[PDB]
Amino acid sequence: SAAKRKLEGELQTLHADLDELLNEAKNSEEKAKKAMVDAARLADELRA
Amino acid sequence: SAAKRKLEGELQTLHADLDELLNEAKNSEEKAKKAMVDAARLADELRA
Repeated sequence: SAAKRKLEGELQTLHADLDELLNEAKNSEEKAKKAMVDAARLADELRA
Repeated sequence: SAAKRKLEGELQTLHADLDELLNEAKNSEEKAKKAMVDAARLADELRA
């Protein structure tokens, strides 16, 4: 009954840190897709 | 005791899963570091 209090308290925090670190991971992911579409268009101009 | 082994089991996964997802952003952001630096190989050539 003691360790369940110490564990369930920590899991409720670490599940909240899942929410913010997943949000940055998507936000880190969309920078890569913004980079390549910038890389592709500048590749088009160098042909142009 | 049955309530502990459920709770510590879930704590085993998500603490590893947050370690899993944080690897994925590093895998993602290093692709952005790959996708950016080769554009500079294209960018300097056009600027020349």
